[PDB]
Amino acid sequence: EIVLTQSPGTLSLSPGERATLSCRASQSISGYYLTWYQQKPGQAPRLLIYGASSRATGIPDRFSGSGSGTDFTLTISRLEPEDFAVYYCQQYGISPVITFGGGTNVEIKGVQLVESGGGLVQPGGSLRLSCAASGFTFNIYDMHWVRQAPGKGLEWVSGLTTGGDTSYSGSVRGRFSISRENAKNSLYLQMNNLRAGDTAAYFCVRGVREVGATGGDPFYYAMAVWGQGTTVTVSS
Amino acid sequence: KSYANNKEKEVLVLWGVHHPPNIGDQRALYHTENAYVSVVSSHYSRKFTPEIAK
Amino acid sequence: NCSVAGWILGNPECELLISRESWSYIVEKPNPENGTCYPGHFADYEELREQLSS
Ligand SMILES: *[C@@H]1O[C@H](CO)[C@@H](O[C@@H]2O[C@H](CO)[C@@H](O[C@@H]3O[C@H](CO)[C@@H](O)[C@H](O)[C@@H]3O)[C@H](O)[C@H]2NC(C)=O)[C@H](O)[C@H]1NC(C)=O
Ligand SMILES: *[C@@H]1O[C@H](CO)[C@@H](O[C@@H]2O[C@H](CO)[C@@H](O)[C@H](O)[C@H]2NC(C)=O)[C@H](O)[C@H]1NC(C)=O
Repeated sequence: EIVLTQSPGTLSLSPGERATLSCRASQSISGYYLTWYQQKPGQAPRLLIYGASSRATGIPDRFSGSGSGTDFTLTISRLEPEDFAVYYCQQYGISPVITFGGGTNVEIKGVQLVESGGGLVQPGGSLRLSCAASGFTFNIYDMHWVRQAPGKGLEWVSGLTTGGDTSYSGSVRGRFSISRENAKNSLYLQMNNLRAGDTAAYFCVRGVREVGATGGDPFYYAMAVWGQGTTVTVSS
Repeated sequence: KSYANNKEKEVLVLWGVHHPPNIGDQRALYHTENAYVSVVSSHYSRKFTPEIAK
Repeated sequence: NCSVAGWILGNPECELLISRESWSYIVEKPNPENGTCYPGHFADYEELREQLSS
């Protein structure tokens, strides 16, 4: 999937002001296809916007966007110092590969998952992580493991549909390995051949209602919900 | 779309018609509350226009 | 050469033969030439034939 480019990766603006941000890619890419996030450093991500127009649950009305094809856009009606944060740009490939804009700081001038096992290993070594599920049907949704270095642009390590079509990156593939369990309500990621590129924080992530089941659960081609992540490092 | 035989043998064909239990799927997937399908042949022909039915 | 459709409907190359008022039995060939000059599904072909058995 395609290289994105946010615009800007960091900005500095005053109260009572809008804020235009433009995340655009190589090719023109169909527009119910992106979703838009925020993060307070220390906090996990939060979801805001999807498909270049439309708005998530539990909300104001100020963050609002437009744009299509090559250039997707999220604008903002009002700025506030509680919005001090890095906003992200996450798109589902048709090569089923999430791609990531590299975070966009606003500076303002004057149900759940649980991860398991983050920590140290030796470089070139071997270690496993898991996630475990709480209060839903891990049957349905398409899952994703994701990475994030501290105060950097993200990278997407892996994801998998509930039928078995994997997607990895060509660099990450083989060294990691995913495997999934619905009856147990948990996920597994056995990892080997580990170097300093993995020196970063990771997240387990729940995405897409595939086509069908009973529930009060609609779907986007955005995420559903995130986990609190955990750190992993090689060091000696 | 269509097909007709080149194989010169007889053929057996199956298809289906979606009846969601809620509408939010129907708008989200297909973007019409209208259902109209027409699966047609010379001898046989039939259409379908269903709704949500919980 | 006609079909039962060609007989009943009034296909002009099916001689109408209104004088034929009642008769012994119906004759066809197996592979009747003149079906309808403008096609269309002709439902309950069976039932009409059985009704026009006699
Ligand atoms: C009653 O039955 C006769 C015998 O089947 C019908 O005549 C035949 O109809 C076929 C239809 O395909 C004719 O072939 C076609 O010819 C035309 C040129 O006239 C051409 O455009 C088509 O592509 C096809 O080749 C066939 O020649 C014809 N033969 C004769 C001797 O008439 C007739 O049409 C039927 N009439 C009614 C009222 O049902
Ligand atoms: C029944 O169908 C045959 C077709 O085989 C018709 O035969 C044609 O007859 C005419 C003369 O009447 C010839 O000029 C044609 O060449 C014949 N065609 C063939 C294929 O043999 C026959 O006329 C038809 N009869 C009726 C009553 O419709």
